[PDB]
Amino acid sequence: ADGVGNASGNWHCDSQWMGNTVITKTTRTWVLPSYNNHIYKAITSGTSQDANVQYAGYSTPWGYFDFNRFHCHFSPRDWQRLINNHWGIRPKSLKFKIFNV
Amino acid sequence: PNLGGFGLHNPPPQVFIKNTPVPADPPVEYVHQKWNSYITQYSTGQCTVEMVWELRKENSKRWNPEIQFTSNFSNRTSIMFAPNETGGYVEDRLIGTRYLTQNL
Repeated sequence: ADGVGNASGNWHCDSQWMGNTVITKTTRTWVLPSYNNHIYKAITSGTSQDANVQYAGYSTPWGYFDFNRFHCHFSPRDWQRLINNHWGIRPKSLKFKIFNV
Repeated sequence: PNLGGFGLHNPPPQVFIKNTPVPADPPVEYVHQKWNSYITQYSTGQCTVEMVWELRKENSKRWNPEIQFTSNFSNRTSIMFAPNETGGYVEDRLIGTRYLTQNL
């Protein structure tokens, strides 16, 4: 696909307002460690006897991306253009990239 | 213009309107005089003004929110920019156009 000395993507942050739609683009730099040191761990609440706080599950070596807050996608100024001029908003489509690894 | 607005070499034309004089009863025997006798007239109607305005869209990369004109009048005995209890229209606040910002 690409070598050592070529960038595999470009930086994109903008908001586009066209008609009844707005398109937000945002780019971040991310850091991923190696979690658990490449193993799965069975995790619980331990010796806790309180039923309310008990849990059982697994931690994984994997990480993940969470963009699920609005201020990820909107500058404060864009949020202003949204809320002053419009009666409604809903999400339509989503595109996600990882590059320059 | 010093008062503000748009200076125009060719401003919108003046629209003039009069009630056509309706003369009163003339004398049966002709007399040579200026005619001062009229029936009292007045007129009323409706007029529509339709103006087209060209706009420049705000285009700005500013990150933080800007200043907006808003209603901060709070609690009132009548709505601001509306009629009052006796029907008088009330605009007590001057409103300019300069809220959005731009670099020099």
